[PDB]
Amino acid sequence: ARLNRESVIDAALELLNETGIDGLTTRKLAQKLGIEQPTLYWHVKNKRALLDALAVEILARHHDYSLPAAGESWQSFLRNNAMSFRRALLRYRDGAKVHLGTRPDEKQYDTVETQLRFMTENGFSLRDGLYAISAVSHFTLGAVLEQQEHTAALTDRPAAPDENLPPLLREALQIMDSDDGEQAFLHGLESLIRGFEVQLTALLQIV
Amino acid sequence: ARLNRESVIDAALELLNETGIDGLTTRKLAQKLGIEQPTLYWHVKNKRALLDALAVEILARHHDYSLPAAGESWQSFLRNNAMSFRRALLRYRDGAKVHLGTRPDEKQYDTVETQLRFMTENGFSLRDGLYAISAVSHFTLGAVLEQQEHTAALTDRPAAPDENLPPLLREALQIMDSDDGEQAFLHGLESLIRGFEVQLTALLQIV
Ligand SMILES: CN(C)[C@@H]1C(O)=C(C(N)=O)C(=O)[C@@]2(O)C(O)=C3C(=O)c4c(ccc([N+](=O)[O-])c4O)C[C@H]3C[C@@H]12
Ligand SMILES: CN(C)[C@@H]1C(O)=C(C(N)=O)C(=O)[C@@]2(O)C(O)=C3C(=O)c4c(ccc([N+](=O)[O-])c4O)C[C@H]3C[C@@H]12
Ligand SMILES: [Cl-]
Ligand SMILES: [Cl-]
Ligand SMILES: [Cl-]
Ligand SMILES: [Cl-]
Ligand SMILES: [Mg+2]
Ligand SMILES: [Mg+2]
Repeated sequence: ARLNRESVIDAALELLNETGIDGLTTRKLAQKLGIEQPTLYWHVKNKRALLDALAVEILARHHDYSLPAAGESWQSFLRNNAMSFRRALLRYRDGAKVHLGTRPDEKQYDTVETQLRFMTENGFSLRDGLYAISAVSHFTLGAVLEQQEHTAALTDRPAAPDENLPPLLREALQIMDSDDGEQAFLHGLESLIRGFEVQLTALLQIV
Repeated sequence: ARLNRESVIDAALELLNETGIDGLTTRKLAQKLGIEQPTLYWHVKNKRALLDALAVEILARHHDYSLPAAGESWQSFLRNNAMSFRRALLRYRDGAKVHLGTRPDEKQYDTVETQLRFMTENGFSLRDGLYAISAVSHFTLGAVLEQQEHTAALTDRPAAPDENLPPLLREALQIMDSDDGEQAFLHGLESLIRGFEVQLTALLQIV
């Protein structure tokens, strides 16, 4: 196998789907690429470095609404950007967990700066613009993680009684398991955006 | 060491703080309790069972605003409950990650049902009541996870250039690292609540 950056990442992503984040080891990556371990080490030093790179690559490859379009409202941008962020996390097993704890990479500086400038140009303080951005990110990460892990632990865990469930909770579970969690995510997303709009609009008024 | 349920959990939580979720093994738990492994197995069958129990115990012990007070508004309850949920997750290393993927335990049925009944009594459909509840949970889990993991990976990861940072992003990072992430969480929480209020209020009106 070829051992440049692109090829290693490609093989690491494939491996992530097969084994998940817990079972993604340097050993298994060397076996996957048909090489001895000291050969891999030349290229990739440890698991952390691998994961940091994957976090950046997943967004680079699949997160395609990272910038506002010409004349787009801040409401719209946040919605579209949240939707894009969600898809990209979803495309790989444990994708959301690969993201967790990372900060913007050098490769992402210009992009993330532009998002901050863009909010402030629309009348947000840097601070409220940051909070808006952060709340969308967190809401989105949380939604995705609960479902990615729920579906993962579905193997080991018993399942669910269903018999001695109370009636609202029973119907609640049927509703969350209906779809991705997409509905609940899109509805919760709108609440979040409208609340930022009410905050911005009010200015110094008591609200 | 005594080996009942209470004692095992107590020792498992202590261990979780020392090693985190990744390094919490049955082997190390047997060494911690001064026992051989087949002795532990009698009591605790595997890691998953352990973790499921911890998830439930952390909330039982430290999540103290799980119910509305007499005559409390739905706005207030959601706020207080989110704040309580956050603290409880924060009390242990990887606490939020211990929660992830779990569903309400038998021990939590009555409590979670009451929360659903409570929203519907305030004019939510079961469905919008569920979504409100879920969005708060996800927002809260996401916020906590990003900071718990950020602080964890702070050991392995280089750090941050700081030199070639763009200016808004530079000041953004100084702002998020100012505190827990508490400020950003509490502000994002208010936006979320007000947005649910706008949705509920409007009824069948276009909004
Ligand atoms: C944070 N608040 C909103 C609630 C809560 O306080 C408790 C609790 N035990 O007190 C919880 O169990 C809670 O944190 C929690 O984890 C929940 C769930 O996991 C959950 C609920 C309802 C439905 C699903 N579901 O997936 O279908 C859930 O995963 C109830 C919510 C209620 C959540
Ligand atoms: C989801 N939207 C809102 C943004 C985004 O689309 C990108 C991106 N590269 O396109 C991201 O890098 C993003 O997902 C992301 O992970 C971010 C961060 O990790 C992040 C940001 C600003 C500040 C911090 N911080 O901790 O201080 C962050 O952790 C920018 C946001 C912008 C986030
Ligand atoms: Cl080749
Ligand atoms: Cl090569
Ligand atoms: Cl004893
Ligand atoms: Cl005993
Ligand atoms: Mg991020
Ligand atoms: Mg839960």
